[PDB]
Amino acid sequence: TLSAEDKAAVERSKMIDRNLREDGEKAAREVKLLLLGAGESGKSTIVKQMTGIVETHFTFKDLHFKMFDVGAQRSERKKWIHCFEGVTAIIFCVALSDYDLVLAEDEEMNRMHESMKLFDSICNNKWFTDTSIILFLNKKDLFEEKIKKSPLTICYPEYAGSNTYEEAAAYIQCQFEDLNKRKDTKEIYTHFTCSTDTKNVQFVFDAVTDVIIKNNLKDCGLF
Amino acid sequence: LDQLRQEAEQLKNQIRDARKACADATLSQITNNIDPVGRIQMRTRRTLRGHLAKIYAMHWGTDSRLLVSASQDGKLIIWDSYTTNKVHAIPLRSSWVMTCAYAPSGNYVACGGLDNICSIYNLKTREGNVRVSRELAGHTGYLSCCRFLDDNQIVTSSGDTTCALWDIETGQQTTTFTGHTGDVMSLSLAPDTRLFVSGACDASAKLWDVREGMCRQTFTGHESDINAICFFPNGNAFATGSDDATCRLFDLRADQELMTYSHDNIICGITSVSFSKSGRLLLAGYDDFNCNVWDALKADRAGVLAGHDNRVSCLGVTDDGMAVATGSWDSFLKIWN
Amino acid sequence: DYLDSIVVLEDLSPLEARVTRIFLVVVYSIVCFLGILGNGLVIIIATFKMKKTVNMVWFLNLAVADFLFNVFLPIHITYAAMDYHWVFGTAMCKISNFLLIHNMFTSVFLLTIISSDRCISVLLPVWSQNHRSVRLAYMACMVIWVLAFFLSSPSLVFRDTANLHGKISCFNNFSLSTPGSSSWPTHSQMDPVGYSRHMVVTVTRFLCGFLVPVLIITACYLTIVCKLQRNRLAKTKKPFKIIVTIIITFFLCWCPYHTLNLLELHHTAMPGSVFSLGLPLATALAIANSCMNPILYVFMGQDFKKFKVALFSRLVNALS
Amino acid sequence: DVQLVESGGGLVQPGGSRKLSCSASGFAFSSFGMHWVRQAPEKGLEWVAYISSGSGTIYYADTVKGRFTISRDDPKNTLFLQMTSLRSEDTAMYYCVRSIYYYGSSPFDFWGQGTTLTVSSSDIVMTQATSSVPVTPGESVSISCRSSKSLLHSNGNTYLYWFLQRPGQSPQLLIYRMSNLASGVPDRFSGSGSGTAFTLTISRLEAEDVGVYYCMQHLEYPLTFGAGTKLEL
Amino acid sequence: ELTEAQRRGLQVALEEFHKHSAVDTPFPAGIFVRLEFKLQQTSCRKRDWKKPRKCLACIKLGSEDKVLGRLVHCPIEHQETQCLRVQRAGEDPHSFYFPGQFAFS
Amino acid sequence: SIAQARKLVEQLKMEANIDRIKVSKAAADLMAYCEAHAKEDPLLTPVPASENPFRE
Ligand SMILES: CC(C)CCC[C@@H](C)[C@H]1CC[C@H]2[C@@H]3CC=C4C[C@@H](O)CC[C@]4(C)[C@H]3CC[C@]12C
Ligand SMILES: CC(C)CCC[C@@H](C)[C@H]1CC[C@H]2[C@@H]3CC=C4C[C@@H](O)CC[C@]4(C)[C@H]3CC[C@]12C
Ligand SMILES: CC(C)CCC[C@@H](C)[C@H]1CC[C@H]2[C@@H]3CC=C4C[C@@H](O)CC[C@]4(C)[C@H]3CC[C@]12C
Ligand SMILES: CC(C)CCC[C@@H](C)[C@H]1CC[C@H]2[C@@H]3CC=C4C[C@@H](O)CC[C@]4(C)[C@H]3CC[C@]12C
Repeated sequence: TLSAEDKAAVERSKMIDRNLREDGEKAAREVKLLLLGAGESGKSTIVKQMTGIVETHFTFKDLHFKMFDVGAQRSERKKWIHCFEGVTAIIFCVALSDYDLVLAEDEEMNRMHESMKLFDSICNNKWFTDTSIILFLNKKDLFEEKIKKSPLTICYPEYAGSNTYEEAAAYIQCQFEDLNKRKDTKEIYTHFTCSTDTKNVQFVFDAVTDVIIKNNLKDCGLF
Repeated sequence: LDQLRQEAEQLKNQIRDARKACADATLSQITNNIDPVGRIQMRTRRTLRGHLAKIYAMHWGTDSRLLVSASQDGKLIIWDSYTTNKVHAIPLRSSWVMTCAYAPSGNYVACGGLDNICSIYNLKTREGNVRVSRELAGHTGYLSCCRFLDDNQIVTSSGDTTCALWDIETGQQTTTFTGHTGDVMSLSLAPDTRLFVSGACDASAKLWDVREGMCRQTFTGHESDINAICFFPNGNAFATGSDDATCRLFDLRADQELMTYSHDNIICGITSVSFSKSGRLLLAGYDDFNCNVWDALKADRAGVLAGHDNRVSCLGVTDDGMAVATGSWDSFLKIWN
Repeated sequence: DYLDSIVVLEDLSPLEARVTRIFLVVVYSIVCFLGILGNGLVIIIATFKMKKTVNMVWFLNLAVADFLFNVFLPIHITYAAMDYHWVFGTAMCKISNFLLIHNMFTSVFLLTIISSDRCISVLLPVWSQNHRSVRLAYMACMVIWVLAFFLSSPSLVFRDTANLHGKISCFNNFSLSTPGSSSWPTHSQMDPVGYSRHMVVTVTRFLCGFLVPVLIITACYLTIVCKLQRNRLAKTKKPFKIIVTIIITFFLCWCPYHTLNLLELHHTAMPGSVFSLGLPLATALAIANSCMNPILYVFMGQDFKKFKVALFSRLVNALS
Repeated sequence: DVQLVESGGGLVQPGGSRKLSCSASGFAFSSFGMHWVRQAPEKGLEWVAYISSGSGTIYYADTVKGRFTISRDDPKNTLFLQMTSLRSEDTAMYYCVRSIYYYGSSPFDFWGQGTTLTVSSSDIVMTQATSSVPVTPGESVSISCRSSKSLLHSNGNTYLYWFLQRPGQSPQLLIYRMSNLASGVPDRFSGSGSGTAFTLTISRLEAEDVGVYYCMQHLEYPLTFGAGTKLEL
Repeated sequence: ELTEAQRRGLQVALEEFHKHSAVDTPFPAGIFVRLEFKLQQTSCRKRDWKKPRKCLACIKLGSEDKVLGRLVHCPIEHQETQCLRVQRAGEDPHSFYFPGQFAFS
Repeated sequence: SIAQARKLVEQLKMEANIDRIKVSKAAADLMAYCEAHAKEDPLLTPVPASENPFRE
């Protein structure tokens, strides 16, 4: 009931479907990570260690990572955010040497404050309800140098502690990690980067391996 | 010089009062004499599968039989509607794609997305494979919609409050339309291809003349972003879908809002809007995981399409207006009739 | 004149005997119905509303094996119905028993392969990510059907029937001289052939169907639990309550049947009431690991939740 | 730059064997089905063999079925024909033709240059009664072809093809599906007709159109040709 | 006809059923007699039926007054086979147990 | 700055001088177009399966 040409068309369609499924299987074994920040908060340096969309593909311990940077797209986060759903993890870079700094805009506003609201918006988004965050804290050395001169209280007019680097950093981490109002489904693997060695990629590798194990357990139905 | 602000107030008030004076009656009162269309039943005569991710765009071909679909997997697929056969499977250089277009002559297709580049592919190449005919750049935001005009002319809309009319051979922006105060999310060309409309993310729609390059009319009334725009077959009216879970019908000559379509049990906005060939039916796609067929002349609801699992991402109607192709983020294209 | 008829002194005892028969055939029928329904639902779910994942092959093959086993069960159920009197002849007793054994061994091997796949998925995530595909699973599953068949091969040949004392029983006769019309002196051995073949078949099935699978399942699930404990990833008590029930039920369902088959090697010194009352219970239990497999693995997944809520709500709307 | 070059011909003693090679260049060979066609020294064209894309479907002519073999090698995009036990009727010229099948495609678009082979000494039948017609420049010419079966399928397609062959030149596709013109063909050619009776018309005849015209039955893979109509002087 | 050890008290058993040629297979634990037809038969009697039938009667006699089991229809596969059935009655099962019964395999 | 305000004012002035008609006229035109091209639409009035291309 089929003509000679129609059977050849069906054969071509089946070959196309075969190629599409092979491509889909080959493209599903790469770990995809979104990258977010506030400004030039060490994002370029972090990318160096390891227009529009910027894709970076690298390999660590037989694991292929694709990382998407959306720094250029300034217009509206809400409209393009749903495109990145199901990503393995979200890296969030925060430069914490900015407690004594304000925007180029002459609006009295300390850099982590907008970083805090951006983290709150990203963390509690309905799309990222079970996506782990790998928050990195950058510029540790410059912050340590500055805390001796200008106290941290200029940014947080509630802190009561010594002007030492360790406890100030702990305070900053504590007040950056409470915004997670969904502590039941997602995790915040905080890290103090800018140590200038091959350790940030190791932290990312550990986090993504944990996420992969969790996803496998959810898929098997055992967990 | 604060006087310019008062002057703007003056012309704005004059325009509003002239608009109010022009209106005399409501379309609902005039139309409250015709028989309602009743209750429309539509069945999925065909289901198209083969995508491995969310479907973000779809355009019907020049005929009623071929169509093109784009997925965030990174694939453009050309489907033969009648027999579900796949004619072409173009792999894209960037998987972030949010738009599609089919050339009126059927020789080229268009693609675009988060890469701020409009890629034009040639379908009929003598070597026998689909090639990248052109790559147009110059936008500073994500591409939201691209529509062909001729074989050598395209119109694009970006997320940087800018529409553009290009020239395929030279690859340069022939004309730029600016004036919006937010991201432009939809575009629809007139049947005579002399003018078009754009809806931006500030609750506004604008009418544009292609050759002149200057805006002619602007319509407000929505209370949220505008996600889709369709042009009436008469060419003197259009319909807007918004995130306010509300559709509206505007007319050009009267420059007014005729009807609003909304229900108390709907709380999610529209993502795609398209008329029927007769103009008596308006199909809309919500986030309620189903599509809705209203009655554009009586402002009632007639039909529902709930075949897809996830929400209706893209919706279109055949050129002869018999089948309705609806694609969704759950990687399915349903052909209702 | 013409007298009638009667049957005198036969111990047709209502206690034990008759009532045990009725109760066991009833429970056989109920669990068979539940099993066929469950496996059919599982097949339709894995074929229509479930993607092409590596887990799809395992669940689909398990459902097919369980469905076939439960479809071929009521032939044995109705053999048990008439007080163990085979009225179907030797033509298809071998076929039915072969199909039963083949399906059972396929299901056991599939459970083992599922446990090992889960263990390798949890232990090494990079290797699983890089080297797991549907083609590999499809191949494993066909090798399984073929090996099991080889293991189900010993059936049929011995399956034989006789009308002793007016009753026909379908029994495996390992001394193949019974089809050769050789008699037997009741002293319980045809020494060159009888114990040889009987022992070989019994131990070959017992080992390869109970010893290796239970050890592998226990080791894999204990390793998974230990990994989940040393790195805090549980957040819920569900995985432990699934693993423990799986291990316990596999052991409790597949130990008695195999051990009672093993005891048949010496069916003279042991008493008589043990076999006749014991083998049916092991049959019951056994047939009960093929009505559970469906729930524990694919009716606990995400897709069963989605299909359940969606279709149930839509049919409530149909009620509305 | 999409020429096809074929080799492997020559004088052959009866009962011998040979290999025919069709080397391609400049197109996606992996997506094109390939046909081997034969033309007698004085008779018309005759289909010989066909191989699909991916080598999933192979068809042979009934006269050589089980005697010849076909194959393709995609990485070097080369088509091989194994020829065995040649009789006295196998001396001809062989053409290597490409054809791609999808909705709206144009099969048999390009033809090879042909290689000569000399050997030492149901199916639809398509007829062309008109052996020759004398045509001066500047007239309108009609060519009529007929069938033995209805070429119209239930989907509306009518599988009839029209080819032209100039003297000392490879055949060129003129019309596909009885109504659609091939790429590069001047508009003055046209074709029409109904089942079992088709007609090709040429308007404002020119010096180039001298040659032999053939009709083609693609409803079945035997692919019976016509007797051919000659136009000269 | 009759061997004195059987059929003498066994018409007595048959007619205690009335209350409710022949041969014998001597199983090592007891004898199973079949009766088809025998002399001394009488038309009809009351409860004093020993005081002054030609049919199939399967009585596994045993020995003398411990009569094991009887099935006896008298119309003078099912009938004869269930007549043989009584062979089991008064034996110990598992003595002739065939391997592989009662199970899936 | 000031120039953009003047440009916006001028744009409003050009937009304020367009010809306009009554709503009732547009309503009548819409109704006439919808009723005129009504017998052809194969969605308001479904066509039978004889000439339907999608049924199978
Ligand atoms: C004959 C039986 C009893 C032997 C038991 C051991 C078998 C079942 C175990 C040992 C190692 C296991 C394999 C280890 C790794 C993989 C790769 C994965 O992509 C599919 C599953 C697969 C292939 C496992 C299947 C089960 C497996 C083959
Ligand atoms: C005793 C042996 C034979 C048991 C075999 C079953 C299990 C334990 C193992 C060992 C042999 C294995 C298979 C050997 C060969 C093939 C064929 C190949 O195309 C895919 C992998 C596949 C399918 C392997 C997967 C795992 C496997 C099926
Ligand atoms: C007497 C014969 C038929 C017995 C041999 C065993 C039979 C029942 C077995 C052997 C091979 C098996 C098939 C092997 C492969 C597949 C593909 C899989 O996706 C579904 C099950 C299916 C379709 C199996 C069905 C059952 C099967 C046919
Ligand atoms: C054939 C019939 C009788 C089989 C019935 C199997 C029963 C005994 C088994 C199989 C399914 C099992 C349940 C499945 C689901 C749950 C919820 C889980 O969080 C803990 C275990 C628990 C509570 C299980 C308890 C035991 C259970 C009810």
